[PDB]
Amino acid sequence: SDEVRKNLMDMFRDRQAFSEHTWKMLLSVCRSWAAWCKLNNRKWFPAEPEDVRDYLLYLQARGLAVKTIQQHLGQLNMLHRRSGLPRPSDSNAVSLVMRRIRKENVDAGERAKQALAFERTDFDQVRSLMENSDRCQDIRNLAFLGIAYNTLLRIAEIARIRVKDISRTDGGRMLIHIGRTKTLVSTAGVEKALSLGVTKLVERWISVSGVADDPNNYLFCRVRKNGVAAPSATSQLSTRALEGIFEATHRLIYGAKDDSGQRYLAWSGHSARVGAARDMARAGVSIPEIMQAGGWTNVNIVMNYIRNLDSETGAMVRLLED
Amino acid sequence: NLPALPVDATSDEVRKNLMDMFRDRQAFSEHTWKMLLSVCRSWAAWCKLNNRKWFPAEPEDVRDYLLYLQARGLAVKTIQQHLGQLNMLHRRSGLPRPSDSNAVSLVMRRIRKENVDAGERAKQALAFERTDFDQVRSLMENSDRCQDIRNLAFLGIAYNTLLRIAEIARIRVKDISRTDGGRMLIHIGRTKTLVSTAGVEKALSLGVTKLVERWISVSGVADDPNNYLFCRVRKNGVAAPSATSQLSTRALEGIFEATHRLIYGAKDDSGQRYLAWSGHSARVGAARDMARAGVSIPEIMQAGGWTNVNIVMNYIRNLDSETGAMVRLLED
Amino acid sequence: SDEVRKNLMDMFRDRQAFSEHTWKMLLSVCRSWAAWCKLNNRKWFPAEPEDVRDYLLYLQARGLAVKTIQQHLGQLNMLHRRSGLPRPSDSNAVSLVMRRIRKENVDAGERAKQALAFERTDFDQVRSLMENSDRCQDIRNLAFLGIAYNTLLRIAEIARIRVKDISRTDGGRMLIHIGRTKTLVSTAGVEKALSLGVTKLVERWISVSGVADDPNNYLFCRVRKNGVAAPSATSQLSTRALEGIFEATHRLIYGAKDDSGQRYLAWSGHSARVGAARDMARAGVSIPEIMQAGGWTNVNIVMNYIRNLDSETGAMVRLLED
Amino acid sequence: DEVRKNLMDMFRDRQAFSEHTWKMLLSVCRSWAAWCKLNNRKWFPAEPEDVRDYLLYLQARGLAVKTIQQHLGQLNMLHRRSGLPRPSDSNAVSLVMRRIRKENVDAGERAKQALAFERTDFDQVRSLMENSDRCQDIRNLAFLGIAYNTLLRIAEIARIRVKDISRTDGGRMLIHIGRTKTLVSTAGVEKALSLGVTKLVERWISVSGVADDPNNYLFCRVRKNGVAAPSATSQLSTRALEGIFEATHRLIYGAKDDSGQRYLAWSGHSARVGAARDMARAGVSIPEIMQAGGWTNVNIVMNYIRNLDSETGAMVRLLED
DNA sequence: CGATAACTCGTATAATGTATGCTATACGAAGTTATC
DNA sequence: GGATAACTTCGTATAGCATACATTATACGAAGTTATC
DNA sequence: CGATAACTCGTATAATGTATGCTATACGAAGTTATC
DNA sequence: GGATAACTTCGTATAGCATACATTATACGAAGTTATC
Ligand SMILES: [Mg+2]
Ligand SMILES: [Mg+2]
Ligand SMILES: [Mg+2]
Ligand SMILES: [Mg+2]
Ligand SMILES: [Mg+2]
Ligand SMILES: [Mg+2]
Ligand SMILES: [Mg+2]
Ligand SMILES: [Mg+2]
Ligand SMILES: [Mg+2]
Ligand SMILES: [Mg+2]
Repeated sequence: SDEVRKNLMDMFRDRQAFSEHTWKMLLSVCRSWAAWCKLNNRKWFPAEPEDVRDYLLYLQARGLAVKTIQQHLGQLNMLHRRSGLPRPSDSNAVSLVMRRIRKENVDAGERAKQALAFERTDFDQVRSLMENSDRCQDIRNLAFLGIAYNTLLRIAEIARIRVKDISRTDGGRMLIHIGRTKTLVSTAGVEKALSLGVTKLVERWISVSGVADDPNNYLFCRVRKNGVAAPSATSQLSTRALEGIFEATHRLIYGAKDDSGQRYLAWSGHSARVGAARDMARAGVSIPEIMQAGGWTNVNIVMNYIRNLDSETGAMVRLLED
Repeated sequence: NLPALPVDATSDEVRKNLMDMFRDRQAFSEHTWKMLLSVCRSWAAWCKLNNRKWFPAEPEDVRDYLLYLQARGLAVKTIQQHLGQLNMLHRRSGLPRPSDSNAVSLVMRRIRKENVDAGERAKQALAFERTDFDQVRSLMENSDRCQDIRNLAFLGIAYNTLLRIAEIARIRVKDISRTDGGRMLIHIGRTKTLVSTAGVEKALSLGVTKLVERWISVSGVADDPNNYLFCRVRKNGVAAPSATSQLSTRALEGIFEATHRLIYGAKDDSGQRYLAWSGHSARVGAARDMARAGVSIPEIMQAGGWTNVNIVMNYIRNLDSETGAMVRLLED
Repeated sequence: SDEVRKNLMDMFRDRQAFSEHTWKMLLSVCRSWAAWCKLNNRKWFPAEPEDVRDYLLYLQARGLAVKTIQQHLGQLNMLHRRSGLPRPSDSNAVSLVMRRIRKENVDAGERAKQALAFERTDFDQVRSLMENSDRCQDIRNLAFLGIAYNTLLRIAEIARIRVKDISRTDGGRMLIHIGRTKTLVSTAGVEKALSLGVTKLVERWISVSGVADDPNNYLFCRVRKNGVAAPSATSQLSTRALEGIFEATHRLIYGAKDDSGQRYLAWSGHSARVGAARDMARAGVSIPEIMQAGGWTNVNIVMNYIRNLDSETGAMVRLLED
Repeated sequence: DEVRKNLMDMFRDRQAFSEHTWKMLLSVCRSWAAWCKLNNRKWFPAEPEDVRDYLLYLQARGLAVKTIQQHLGQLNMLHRRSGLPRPSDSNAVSLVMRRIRKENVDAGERAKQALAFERTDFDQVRSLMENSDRCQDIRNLAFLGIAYNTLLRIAEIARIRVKDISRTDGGRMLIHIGRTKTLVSTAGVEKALSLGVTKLVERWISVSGVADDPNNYLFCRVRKNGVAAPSATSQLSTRALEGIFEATHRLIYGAKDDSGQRYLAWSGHSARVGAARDMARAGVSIPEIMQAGGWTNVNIVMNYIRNLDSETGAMVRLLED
């Protein structure tokens, strides 16, 4: 149509209104779909119910995850609705097939995974293992971890911290102002406070790295093979890198990741959030305080991130034995 | 399956849509299918008896039927199910849904208000708390009957792990393992959710472990790691392991009913619900014990795989630790 | 329009889908709106936006309260929307004049009032003062005042408690189950617990009134001049009666009220609700607990019912006067 | 066509909005019409495509997301009240606004608040004016005492009159605040001054002689000589009261920076912020803090005390034990 | 110099809040089957 | 050939749990890119 | 049979959340108007 | 006469307060009612 093409360019025009990752994915999915449509001879747009149905069944067949499969379907939906046409999910065949695949895969045993926990226990060990190392890069990494566990911020969030977003409490603790997270985009943002210990781990890095010479410099920067920080206010350390710190720190204590092709074999971006949640639950922290901690507003996820004490567990075991 | 999509009535994209729905019938739980079919039956029967066309449903008839269910004394939650299944049957066949019609919406609201105003209130399982497990145990631990040994292990596990019966019935021998402490660890695979908060694994206490260990020793379920932990035990006191057939949740529910009968006698005369323990009695009782013990809410919800604080608060509302700010203020 | 009359017939057929009070006021406003329309040759339905404007000004002129005028417009709005027709408030004429009337009256000095508090201070007096009486009347009224202050339940709610709705905590405190309230109509309801002391006051009344003969009997009932209680399971004590209990208790300690003709010169139904709100406030109870106490979800009315200390006062004064 | 009729009715019931509202409406409208007649765009009815360009312009001019929101807002009010469809309902506009906000928050744009005028400050300021016979000082030292002690907002301060003052059993002053622009003024009808502040306010009431007439606004103008000019037909302007804050701040820290930054020196809300902050360190419950200053939005008070240590959170506690 | 430490891409998949629609349990009773 | 313990199936009544929706992140091996060694 | 304690009804006005639309402050600067 | 102190009046850039919406409940003085005294 014409109004359709219009609504599309209007979406593309102000494509900044959406996330970079959202577009990265709309595209990725669109190629995948286009490819399949072609190799199967189907009009990829508008997408017809039965075609999106065979297509999802196809992805299921390729052994992809339910979340993965919902993503393509999801993106196809965004493309159509946003353009003014009905959603392929607005059709019985697509909406029902999607339900079916979830149920079928779940039953066959599939289940969503989640970052391996990086809990308090681990932090201490890692700290009493790098606490000294004058190595300018060990200084950095030990601060990252400290901040990641203390604030539960997501990596992409830590990466965007500038030196100017730091302040303090009359008590001497640091306040890192976070402006944009995955769930909030406001000019009011939020303030995450660090403890006396971690605020310390961060101060040492701020000097050693000399990132503080310009308030607009991102807090964390890359350190080259000679051991020299490269402060900057244009380029922030990549999330791929922040994930690396977790992998490296994990390898530094457990060594080579058991080549099994599986994810979460070592710590990663989210390892600190799940870990931190788990540490609060055990500590008896309340539901509202655990939400403030990770910027959540629903008990769920915190619940997913839990399957606490394994061995001699607790709670009912502690209650029964006494 | 369904009553009978009228050759005339049923027509066009509805026979089409209806077909698509059976094509992907795996998109809904079998229990969901059980209730859909029950409601249609129920509605089709009312329709014949009252000379009404059962499909598509006219709003004015669905309203009459809804007031009909109310007069039968059914609960608002039940009435809601019937409307719900009728809405699904319709939406999924491409037609408007009742309750989307002004009359049906207004009558549902009226029925709900009138009913609440008549004193109708939701119920919950009679709790089977720690103090019940102890009494029940002090009595059954001395029995050699294979049945009593099995039933006492079930109770221990039910109370210790807070698992749903459907889940206990699925446990197979190989899903058990030992811990450093010498206590059992039960692993629960295959749920229904991708985010199974329940807990992949549940640890049994030392006491409960001994109880399960004794059932395994006397039933010989260990003869095959694929046997389900719980099986039948017949008239002659002989267990019957199997790896293809698990105990029916009905039977487990029977163990709670029977264990309550053993101690308190036959059930009351009214046809009241929850006059004896059922398959949720342990979960409710455990939540209450943990609360009384001071366990945190997140820690309680984690213990039983809950996700809706509203339900756990429902289970511990009558505890004194939940009386409020005014009571505190008055009693200082 | 066939549709309009069919929508109206639907509503009147299931009028019981709304509060009896909602119906009571709909009818009041309509007749009032019918009278004016006739005395001015105006079509009363569907109402014309320019006429509703006039009518709302006529009410302002009549010197009625901002809320009273909002109620009138409010019903005329409902009548129409529920008809399938647009609402008078959908017109700039009515929309703006309603903001204006409020704005004006507010400046002119009109303020929304609220019940005279019945705080712990008074309950303690009223109790020590009636606590010894053996008169059924006195015994009943003390129990009512006790529940009213302890639970913050609205009179309508209290008037509905049947003896079967009472249970006890393992500790011994009474628990009253409430099914319906101004803002909740469910089969789940909520439980309102009483203090060891108040449960006493209610126990004494139960035994002396004989309402426990039938679990279906309403907890409170009439008490004739002969001092004898007349329990019932069909008729409940009037909310007017409950109001009278507040008025009566307030005369017993302050004699007749002013000749002002003003509302709230004595305690009324809501008196305990605002009173207890205030006491909790002064005790430092948290926002979530103060809300759990009075069935609120936002903070507005709590903040409304507040004005606390005025003499030495506290807050900033205590703070300043080091 | 009928928009004229619509516009008429809006002007007919113009009392339906505050003076400050019409001000921004007219102001924003001028900015709009200007931009248009300089880009050749019918300024009204505004086409979504045009408004979009305009909004992008306000962004390029460097304004805040909040300010941009005000323009779009007033623009909407105009149309809605004229019977026309508001520009926010158009995809183009709603899309740019999402873009602008994300782009700006991402650029580091932060919302600011007044500079805290806490207790310590109220003491310093006093011990440096406490002993002074400067007719002006006496006034300004009292305005601060009240502002801090009552958490009242300047417009309110400016409206107090001797008629509205009374005495407590303890002999403290009790300012009665009436006609507050709100039907549900969940803030209070009476505020009590402390013994200390009562003294200060008294000292000003005599030296100013505003007590000569009851309708006399507690606070008045004071000429370049040291003579209070009481009145009951005109009140000290809010701008002036603001200044009193600025002035007292300059008196202690000098002048501001070149950076046209906002909130470099105390201002109207500086009292509330600090007032809120002190009560918090004391341990005053949120509701008790909220009512003390007439607050009804817990997020606001939470903003004022966010940087306090007592609000650092569960993880900090957990890491320190 | 070339070799290295230390850091853009694309497909795959987790996350984020929650009314309410789907999904369990409740439980009397009919149906089964191996044992008395 | 019964009667019966102990299930299993069934169908309807009700309690309770979890996901569709629309984006927005992370996961991670494999390439590509620089300043150092 | 009265007199009386203790209890329908109709108009008037309060109470229920809260996203966001209206309101108020911020502040440089330009007019004012009595003192210096 | 000229130069200010100390303000007003202003326009616009921003922060923050509270209300529309759709019912649902209470206020309270009167008139009506019914056992009792
Ligand atoms: Mg079923
Ligand atoms: Mg018990
Ligand atoms: Mg049994
Ligand atoms: Mg038994
Ligand atoms: Mg029992
Ligand atoms: Mg309204
Ligand atoms: Mg309608
Ligand atoms: Mg969402
Ligand atoms: Mg039998
Ligand atoms: Mg509401």
